[PDB]
Amino acid sequence: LEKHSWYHGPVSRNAAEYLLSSGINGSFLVRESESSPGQRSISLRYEGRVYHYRINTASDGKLYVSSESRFNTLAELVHHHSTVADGLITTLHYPAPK
Amino acid sequence: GGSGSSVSSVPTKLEVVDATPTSLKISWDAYYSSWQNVKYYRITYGETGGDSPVQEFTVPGYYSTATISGLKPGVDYTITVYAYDTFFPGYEPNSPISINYRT
Repeated sequence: LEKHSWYHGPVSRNAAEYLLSSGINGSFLVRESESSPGQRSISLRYEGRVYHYRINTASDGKLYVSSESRFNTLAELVHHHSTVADGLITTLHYPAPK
Repeated sequence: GGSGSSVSSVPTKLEVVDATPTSLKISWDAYYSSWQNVKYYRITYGETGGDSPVQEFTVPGYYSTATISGLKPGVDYTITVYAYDTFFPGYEPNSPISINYRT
């Protein structure tokens, strides 16, 4: 839910980039796609750039950004990629303010 | 107090660095500065011992202050800061810090 500090609901790529504009390395948010409803993305700041990653759902319903690492819930995915980058440009560190 | 010896109010580890009639800015710069790898803070505030709604918001772990706005002037609020060093589902930290204050 939008109860989580890292979850920002429907936010466009462009709006996500401006949200991270005053963040630092590891600043991130999870959002819903405005153009593909039902789809979720992670936007992550690293070295003066913003990296956008689609969150995939496998047929068993597990969530992942890296095929090797699949989780039951978005919160487990975030916790995991906060611990180890594991295919991301860097670890998820600071959720954009809410 | 007891027993011939002293009693003090519990002190706060929070500082109020800015105040207007409807808002307060709090700083934890001198406490979660020591406790580290903070990912984010959750700040909660409501009228002290009120029936009132308890409001909450979150800011990134590298922030040292947050503004609390939309307050009633001259009414006591209890403001509590929770530091989260992990996103593990269902984790809650051991020792939040708080302050009672009014504008």
